[PDB]
Amino acid sequence: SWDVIKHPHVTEKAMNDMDFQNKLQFAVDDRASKGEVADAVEEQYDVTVEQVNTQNTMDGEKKAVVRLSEDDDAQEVASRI
Amino acid sequence: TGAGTPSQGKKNTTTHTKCRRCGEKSYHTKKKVCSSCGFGKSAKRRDYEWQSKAGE
Amino acid sequence: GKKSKATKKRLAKLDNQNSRVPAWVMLKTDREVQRNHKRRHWRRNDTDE
Amino acid sequence: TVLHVQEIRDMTPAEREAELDDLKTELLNARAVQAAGGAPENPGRIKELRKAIARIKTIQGEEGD
Amino acid sequence: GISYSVEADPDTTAKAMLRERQMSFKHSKAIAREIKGKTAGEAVDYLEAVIEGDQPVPFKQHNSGVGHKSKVDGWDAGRYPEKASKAFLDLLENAVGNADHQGFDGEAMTIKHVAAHKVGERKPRAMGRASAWNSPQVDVELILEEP
RNA sequence: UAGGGAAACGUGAUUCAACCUGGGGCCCAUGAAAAGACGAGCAUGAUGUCCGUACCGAGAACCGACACAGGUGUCCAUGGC
RNA sequence: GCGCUCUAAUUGGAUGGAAGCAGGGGCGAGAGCUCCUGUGGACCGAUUAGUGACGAAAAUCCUGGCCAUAGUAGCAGCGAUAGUCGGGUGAGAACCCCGACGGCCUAAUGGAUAAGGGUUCCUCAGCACUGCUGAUCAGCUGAGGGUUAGCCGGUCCUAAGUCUCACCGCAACUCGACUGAGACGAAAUGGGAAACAGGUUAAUAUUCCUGUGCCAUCAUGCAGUGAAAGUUGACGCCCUGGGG
RNA sequence: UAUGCCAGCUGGUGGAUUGCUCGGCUCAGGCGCUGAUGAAGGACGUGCCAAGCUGCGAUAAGCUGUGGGGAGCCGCACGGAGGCGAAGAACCACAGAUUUCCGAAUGAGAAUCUCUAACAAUUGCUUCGCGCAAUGAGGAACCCCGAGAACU
Ligand SMILES: [Cl-]
Ligand SMILES: [Cl-]
Ligand SMILES: [Cl-]
Ligand SMILES: [Cl-]
Ligand SMILES: [Mg+2]
Ligand SMILES: [Mg+2]
Ligand SMILES: [Mg+2]
Ligand SMILES: [Mg+2]
Ligand SMILES: [Mg+2]
Ligand SMILES: [Mg+2]
Ligand SMILES: [Mg+2]
Ligand SMILES: [Mg+2]
Ligand SMILES: [Mg+2]
Ligand SMILES: [Mg+2]
Ligand SMILES: [Mg+2]
Ligand SMILES: [Mg+2]
Ligand SMILES: [Mg+2]
Ligand SMILES: [Mg+2]
Ligand SMILES: [Mg+2]
Ligand SMILES: [Mg+2]
Ligand SMILES: [Mg+2]
Ligand SMILES: [Mg+2]
Ligand code: NA
Ligand code: NA
Ligand code: NA
Ligand code: NA
Ligand code: NA
Ligand code: NA
Ligand code: NA
Ligand code: NA
Ligand code: NA
Ligand code: NA
Ligand code: NA
Repeated sequence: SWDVIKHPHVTEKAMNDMDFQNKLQFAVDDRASKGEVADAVEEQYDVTVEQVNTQNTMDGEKKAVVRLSEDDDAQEVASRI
Repeated sequence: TGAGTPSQGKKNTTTHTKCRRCGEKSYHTKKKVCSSCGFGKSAKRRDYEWQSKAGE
Repeated sequence: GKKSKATKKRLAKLDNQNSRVPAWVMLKTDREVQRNHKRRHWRRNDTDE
Repeated sequence: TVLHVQEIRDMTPAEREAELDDLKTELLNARAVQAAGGAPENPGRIKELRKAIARIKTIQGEEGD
Repeated sequence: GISYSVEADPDTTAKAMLRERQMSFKHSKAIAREIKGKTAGEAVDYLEAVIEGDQPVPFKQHNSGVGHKSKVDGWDAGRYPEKASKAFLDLLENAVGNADHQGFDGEAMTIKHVAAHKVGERKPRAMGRASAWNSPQVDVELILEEP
């Protein structure tokens, strides 16, 4: 079977969202809905997912911008991995 | 209005596209039929003897 | 023109196939491999579909 | 290498599922690093994490889980 | 590319070459023809005056349509090939450079031999496009000799 | 006591695109259909997934072998004299 | 009768330098044979008997390469005649950037977009290639990054019409008209539930952020048990008034 | 003696020639079906770095078992970093696991995606329930049954 999360989309812009909007960007599998992407994240990382935006990239992959609840901290999460 | 150069400029209509069945850019999206493999017309694949010399 | 998720994928692959032959391959192959016999310019060339 | 077949078979249907999810998570973090211009890598490993997972799965099949 | 067509003696002579230069081959023939027998230094002063337009290079072979220049002696047509000339100055700067690094008096050395050769075909690269027209590709040898 | 502006942070008028609503006239021409909406209240909460989205849109990003004097639809038709 | 390919039998040459090539000597009427020097660096003959995709000056012959043409034509002509002086960067500057001065475009040379293109967008590093000259510039070369929506579109509906299945025809079908059922058929520009203001990036933005607002569905609770008749969607061409 | 003619010499351009052959061409012997248990074909993925080709299929140049083989190895591909192998790897043989989407393509639609359980369609048997089955498509030519020219 296919995994929902491929890996962390790490780029300057992704950093901003992380350091500024408490947002973590991911490269996910294209058949994954927002809700699926939501769950998967709250699990592999143990947090509260507030909202998730998706975009099908010109790379053949789907990018997801995930915003964590005010409790959890994006920077603090991404730091460990 | 010449049929040449000046009439080439109106050609911005899409017809033949990548074929879901044979992978060729011969799927006529307006006809929904591949001119190469016959997808959309027949279950059997398009093929004729005249595609090669008679004794070959 | 409005594209579909499938079309968008194919284009994406095409853009990717359109990259140099990694610098190292040159050495690994004693330079017998240098040219990407599949370079496709956006203006000069035409992608299928 | 740092994992074998017999050793994978001397596990219980619950120990493999356990070992499996372990590697995946390890793999996933390996990839995460690479994605972020990772350097403290040892490429011959991210390669293994894939083969091992294959093995654990091949076995979950043979042993009936 | 070329190889020195003439034979020299290392003890009393310097060498210099230009490779695949994209510049008129016809202009080179002229310049060479023109500066042979001159002194590395005389050549430099000459070529710079040409690039200036105070001195014209006699076009004796490739002269179709070329207007007459009063400064040409014994001949009539000539021009001021500044591109080809700037390139001969490079060949000289080099020939005179090697000269001194060998305890010679470069500027005072004689141009015993200088000749241009059309080499053709630039040859595309890996990650590089192709040659537009058929710009000529020139090679040019130079042999400096002690007075 | 949103926002925006360095500041002032106007008031009246005429003619009036948009938009709104009417009356008249013509046909050997009669000027789509269906989904949907209304008809048929309120409060609190929850859900609202999937695909497109860059850029060119032309005397260099389109068709014409070309950075081609050609060709190529729509809206801005109310900026001043 | 001379020459070419390969087979056989018989018999020879070659790293103490074969074939080929360049120049040169001798023989034959000649097809041609042979030798010398240089190059080359590994194969090459003779005689006899065989074999045949076996001999070129020609076919507006084919393919490739090359010369003269020629440093010649073009890089002027278009109702859009466009630049100039300073300075910046740079190995290099008429044309890359800043300022001033002078111009060009007004339904377009401005702004937003459909189709089409497909990464051409932004950034960094490049200039061998591309750019009608040059280039430090670039749509070029390479590597990175970039497109975020309940309320913009698709999606749903039906149009001319199309396909599918059944039925029937045909020698037969990937063919063929009718009937029946189903589906498909509109992204600027048909119908249509719902979004505005400001802010924000190198690059997105009614998508992100701040503020305010609206729509649908469902759950719960209250009301109502009215509920389907009807209205709407929903309409031509010409003239005109009023509101604004 | 300019401009220049003829031949040579040195260098070049060009790629003939001679030599060489990892490819062809032809003959010969052997062998010979695949597919709803979803084929053949295609799309898209998959490598530390990976563009092409090959392989493979989300277990992705591979996983397992048996036999062979053997000190080496990580395809073409000779780099860099790293790794694997005496727990016998690489490599070969047979057998098995995995095997994305489109594709006869079969729930329905669609230019390889999408929408809310499916042998679609036509049949046979029938517990008359898709319950048990069949068909469809491919293949170098060869084969069998129909349709059937014209140049000449
Ligand atoms: Cl020339
Ligand atoms: Cl009235
Ligand atoms: Cl004779
Ligand atoms: Cl849109
Ligand atoms: Mg989106
Ligand atoms: Mg015609
Ligand atoms: Mg790219
Ligand atoms: Mg003249
Ligand atoms: Mg935009
Ligand atoms: Mg033309
Ligand atoms: Mg132009
Ligand atoms: Mg004999
Ligand atoms: Mg003749
Ligand atoms: Mg010719
Ligand atoms: Mg002339
Ligand atoms: Mg003017
Ligand atoms: Mg740009
Ligand atoms: Mg730059
Ligand atoms: Mg429809
Ligand atoms: Mg509409
Ligand atoms: Mg923009
Ligand atoms: Mg289907
Ligand atoms: Na990725
Ligand atoms: Na194009
Ligand atoms: Na002459
Ligand atoms: Na004179
Ligand atoms: Na004179
Ligand atoms: Na210019
Ligand atoms: Na066989
Ligand atoms: Na079946
Ligand atoms: Na590759
Ligand atoms: Na397999
Ligand atoms: Na049944």
